[PDB]
Amino acid sequence: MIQRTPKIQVYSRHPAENGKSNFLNCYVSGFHPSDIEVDLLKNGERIEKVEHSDLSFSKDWSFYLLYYTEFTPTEKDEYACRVNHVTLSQPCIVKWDRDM
Amino acid sequence: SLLMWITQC
Amino acid sequence: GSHSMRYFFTSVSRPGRGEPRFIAVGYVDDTQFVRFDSDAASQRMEPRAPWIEQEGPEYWDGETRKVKAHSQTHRVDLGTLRGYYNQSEAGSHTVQRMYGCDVGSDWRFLRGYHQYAYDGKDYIALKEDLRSWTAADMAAQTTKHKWEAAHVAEQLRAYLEGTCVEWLRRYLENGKETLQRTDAPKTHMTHHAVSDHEATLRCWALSFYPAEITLTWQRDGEDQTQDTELVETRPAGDGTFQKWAAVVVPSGQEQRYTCHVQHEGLPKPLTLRWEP
Amino acid sequence: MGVTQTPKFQVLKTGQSMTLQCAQDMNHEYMSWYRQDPGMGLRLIHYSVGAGTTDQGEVPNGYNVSRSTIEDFPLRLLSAAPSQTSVYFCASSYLGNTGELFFGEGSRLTVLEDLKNVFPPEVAVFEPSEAEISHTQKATLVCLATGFYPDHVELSWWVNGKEVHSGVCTDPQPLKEQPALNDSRYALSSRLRVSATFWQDPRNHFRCQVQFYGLSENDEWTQDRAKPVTQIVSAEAWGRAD
Amino acid sequence: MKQEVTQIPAALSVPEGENLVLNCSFTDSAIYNLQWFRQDPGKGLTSLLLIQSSQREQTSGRLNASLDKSSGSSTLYIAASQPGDSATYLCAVRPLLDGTYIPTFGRGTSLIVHPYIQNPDPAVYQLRDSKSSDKSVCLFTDFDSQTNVSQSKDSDVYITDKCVLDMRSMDFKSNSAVAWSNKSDFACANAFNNS
Repeated sequence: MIQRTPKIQVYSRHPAENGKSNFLNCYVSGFHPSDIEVDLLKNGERIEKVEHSDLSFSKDWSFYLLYYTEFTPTEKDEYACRVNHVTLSQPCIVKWDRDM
Repeated sequence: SLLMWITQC
Repeated sequence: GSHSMRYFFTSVSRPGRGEPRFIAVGYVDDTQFVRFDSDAASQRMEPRAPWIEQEGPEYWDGETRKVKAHSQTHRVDLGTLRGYYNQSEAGSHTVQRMYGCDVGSDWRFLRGYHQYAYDGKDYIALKEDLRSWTAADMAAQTTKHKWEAAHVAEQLRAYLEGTCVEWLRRYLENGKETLQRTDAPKTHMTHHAVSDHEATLRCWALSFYPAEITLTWQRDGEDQTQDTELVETRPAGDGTFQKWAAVVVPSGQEQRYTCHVQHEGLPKPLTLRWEP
Repeated sequence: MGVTQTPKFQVLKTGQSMTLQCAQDMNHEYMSWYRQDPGMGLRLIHYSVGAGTTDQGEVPNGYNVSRSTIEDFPLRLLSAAPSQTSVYFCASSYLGNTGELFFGEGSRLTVLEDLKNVFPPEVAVFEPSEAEISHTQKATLVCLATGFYPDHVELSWWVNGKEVHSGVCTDPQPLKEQPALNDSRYALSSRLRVSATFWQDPRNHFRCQVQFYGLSENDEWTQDRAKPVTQIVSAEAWGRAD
Repeated sequence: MKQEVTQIPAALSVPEGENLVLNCSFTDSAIYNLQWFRQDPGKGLTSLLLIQSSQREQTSGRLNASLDKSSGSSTLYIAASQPGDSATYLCAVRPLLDGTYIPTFGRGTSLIVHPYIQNPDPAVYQLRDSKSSDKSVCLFTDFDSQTNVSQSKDSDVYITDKCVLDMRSMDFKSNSAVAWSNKSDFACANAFNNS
């Protein structure tokens, strides 16, 4: 009826420091309807134990969710967030950059 | 604390 | 200074895949304090903030029964709206409702809210001053008439200007160690030589609370917005928030740019500048 | 748009499990069950605010309820006991709007230790006295239903094949024939008054019927008398120009 | 505290044609609604009026109620009472804040509206069984509403309570009581007699 594609941001809870434990986040927002598939990847392969926040929404009725998981960043390991939705005709991958 | 009574639309 | 309490409800139909899914969450300012998920195994309204745990078994039994009554109603509305719009039985649809209240710095009432939406679009809402309704179309007018015959508007005000406000204060005092706190942002600036003539400055703000913050740039004391990028405020996962503004400057002229951070925790606004 | 309860009357032996049904087609989130003893207040057994949840009221012991759909709210007696003899009312409502409570017709349950104490009524009609007729020019007929047990009766008057209400007053409560005996059989009376002219017309047909609710189809019975099942026992009198 | 509904007077006897006032009070003003019902012996409950916390009065024919939520009391008014109004009147309230939704009923007010017997002609008659006489009944009728039918004083004698019949087609209503027995001596002349 009225559908809106999600906005995505991948990042860490604390400033990234190689060899130190941290949490990898993927914040999806501005979408409708609420059915959404979100995964965290490490060198292409998806991570098993990923948790998320309780479904809530914004003033314009669009939804928002936070997916997160424990990780140890390094100089060569690549981390990304894969998202799928009714609006997306192709799954959207977004890579993690330590200064974003 | 939630509202108690809600009327159907 | 300035607070609010809000409840957000989301019901989604799943024809064929059983009964409709119902999710409810409660917030005070930018902190979530309650949860309820119709598919979860507990079947209880659950605590999501520490301060709310001091409430006894009366509160938890009452909030659980009130949230289960709420789901059943929204579940009927899904079938009722499908009928008003003459929609198919097999399609998935969404019903949403938000209600709550605002209070000023002195904890006195300012504004109240009670809005409803179907498939992410405004269906019917109580006006700004709480004394009248606003219906989007003919189906909403049908709802509007049932509501005014059932004297709904008068029930809501009584709750929004009273009960909603009385509890908001109760929550602010009992959880004052984490609700009335003000975490100033931890700030720094990064640099990236993008290419032969370009350079990128990135101004940060991490670990701040509440989420309200302004990040702006200035070139020679004038608001510089050209070649800049400001991201949406995002949650860190620990009750705090993050945000960043970045600007692309000509190589060698980066000290002419400055980042300004305004937040409630900062007595005086911070002015960051690139110092190698 | 209404609340429907079944069965209206029921006899059970001590130890029997019974289910009472209650349906409603108004999309009421709230549904509940009460029990009320003769001349006493209503007491809540269990209740529910929507499909998938239930709660205990004032007297939940011995009863069980389910709420798998919004339309139905059954009540179960796990093992019937003499103390459970009462009148059971189902009541639903919206949990919004006016919040008006809607009561069903009621279900009358009597739990017995021995089903050999169940008796249907004997019915008799007594004709108007000529002394009444000569003094008032009116005529009162009297119906008398006696020896019934338990008190599951509905009495009515049928003048010329069609039910009447005007000129009729039935006792609100039957009286025990043996007050100090438990399981004592009952008696009930009723009066139908008409003008002397109407009674003195031989074409008129007066009939008093007593619908009785006794034993169900499957209950045991090998006594020397007929099985006291749910039946209509009536008596009749015609107008007479003597 | 906990909700507690109270209705006074507990019982009420009056002659037809009078304007009645029934009371219902409650200790907890935080209510969503208040509702009045009617209930006759061996029958269900019929709803009369429903008054929400926003509104303060409702009407339905000769009946009208008023809600004074703030004071914790409601008054039911019955205009020109009739014998057809004889019944038990119940009032109930639903909670606004406790989150239980459980209604709270009062003990009820027992009402009996007596008919005006303009031309009393008290007498006791004897009726014979239409099937086979020798079996009889005694009928005490046409007495005024200020007369009290004493209940039985012998284990083999059965005296019913009074009931009011109404011959609508000829605007006439009368009181009556019935008596029967299987005793050898028994006779309708000495059936009632109060003593």
